[PDB]
Amino acid sequence: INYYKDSASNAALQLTIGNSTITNSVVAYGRWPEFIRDDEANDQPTEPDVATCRFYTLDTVMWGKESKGWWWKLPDALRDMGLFGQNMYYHYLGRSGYTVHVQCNASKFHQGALGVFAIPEYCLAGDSDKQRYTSYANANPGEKGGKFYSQFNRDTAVTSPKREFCPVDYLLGCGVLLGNAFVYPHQIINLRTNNSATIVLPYVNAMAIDSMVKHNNWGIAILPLSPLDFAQESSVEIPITVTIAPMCSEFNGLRNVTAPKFQ
Amino acid sequence: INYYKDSASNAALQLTIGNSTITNSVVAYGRWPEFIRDDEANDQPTEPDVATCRFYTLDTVMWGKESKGWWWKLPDALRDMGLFGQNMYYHYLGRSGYTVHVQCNASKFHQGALGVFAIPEYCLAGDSDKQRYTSYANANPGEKGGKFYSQFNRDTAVTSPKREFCPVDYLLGCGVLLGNAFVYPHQIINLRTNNSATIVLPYVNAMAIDSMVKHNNWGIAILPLSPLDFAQESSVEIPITVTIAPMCSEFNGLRNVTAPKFQ
Amino acid sequence: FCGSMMATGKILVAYAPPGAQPPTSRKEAMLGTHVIWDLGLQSSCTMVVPWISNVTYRQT
Repeated sequence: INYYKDSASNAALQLTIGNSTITNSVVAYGRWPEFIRDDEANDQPTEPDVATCRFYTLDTVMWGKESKGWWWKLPDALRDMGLFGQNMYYHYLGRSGYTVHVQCNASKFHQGALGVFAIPEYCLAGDSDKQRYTSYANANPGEKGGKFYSQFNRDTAVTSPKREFCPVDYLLGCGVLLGNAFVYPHQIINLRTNNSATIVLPYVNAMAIDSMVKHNNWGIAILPLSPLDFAQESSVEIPITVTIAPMCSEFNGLRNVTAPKFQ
Repeated sequence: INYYKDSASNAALQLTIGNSTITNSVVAYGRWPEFIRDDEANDQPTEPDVATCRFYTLDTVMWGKESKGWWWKLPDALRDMGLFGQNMYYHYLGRSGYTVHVQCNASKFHQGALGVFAIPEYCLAGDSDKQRYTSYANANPGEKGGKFYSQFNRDTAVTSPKREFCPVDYLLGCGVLLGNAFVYPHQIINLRTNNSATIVLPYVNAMAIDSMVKHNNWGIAILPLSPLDFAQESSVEIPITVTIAPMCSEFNGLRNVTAPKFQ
Repeated sequence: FCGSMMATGKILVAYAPPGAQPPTSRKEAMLGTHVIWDLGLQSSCTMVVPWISNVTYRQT
């Protein structure tokens, strides 16, 4: 029998989106993106349908024998993509899901394997003795993204510290073994079987809607699980491309435009 | 009896919009703004609801004894107003109606009268012997607008012609007597009775949807019908303010952004 | 595409409505109506340009 009143006291193929078309997919946590429901809110939202929910292509990168990996942050990577960025900077609160498509083509005589991982609340480690001293500009590279490293290079500057991340490939840049990174939503591109990967990411956060400028909801990490090789050539390089499509995006809190200082 | 097959041969208070609020109105041609109907079109349109349909306030002007009038062009005046301008420049085709509110307050000891006229396809005359030689930059001043004159000042420059309009107050800048300008939708602000004017303009054009950059659908003309005076003071000046709210706006033809060269 | 069966690649074909500067880079082109074509899987690609115009008819 419970005595106290409070409960706490109780003892215990082609995909077309908007005006864009790309020619199996993985759905994160088995949850498709959806709009906010009437039983959860905090004014009239602004919900663009086709002016923002479309595929945007990022800058192509090059994969060689010495490449260690790449990473991007969302919605940071799309801050300068058409009207999506304008709505992001003109509103205090934003929400959206994503569709990520990774393209990399090779021949039958090439070999290699890429692992793509989608990580919620992807926090990276610094490059100095000081803790949590990374700057906003360095933590939001944009569409260019960042790269991984095979060793921890401590910053020796004392007058003008860099205040940058120092990810480590085999620690996933956060102090966890890479082998377990498959616990996150993931895809594998093996050159002998396939040449592309697709993932669908719903909106994940402790709040229904949150600011897009000061908080990044998703991180994308691409790492070479097996080194690239071709016949018996000494040097090999192939392009890797990334495309991202926002889905079911909502904005609220219209006011003057935000102008962050990126360097 | 008709012989030929072809028919041609046949013988013959507070108003709230979006996040804006203003505290009788005139509806042009008795037609409220409305969206395009399914029985008239030419892709998926983009129809912002609250991010663009709201009141924007232009720069205040000053009315004195020697003032002759002012004029503005729409949608030209709103080309740099929030997301409305971004959608205008990111789309090939646009459509919208307008709500115009003119504010001017004075005392009981002042006297004067302002006439506000909304003109469809408002074409102005040049200032040179050459015909239709006005430049794009001079024909689209923006939110600053233009002013009227009491006489025609021919441009004497032969090397670097100005290529500007020369409106005449009593000819309405188009060769028609001002007295008949009341045939257009109009309002009168008399300082002894009222202090504000409101007009609602639907979309008017020979086509259902048309480009907003190279064509202006409406013109607004404000002229002093009676001179301003106050007691027996030699100089009198009072402010006049204009606010405009887009209504039922549609856009189509998404592509890269247009960047017109304004000087 | 009339290459060899061992050739692979990807192409982007874009249409841009009038009004802005003609595209000169992939970043500008992708903002329009674009299709991505995979040579290896398909040797032929088709893109439909839909009708979008202010006037009901265009001059020839």
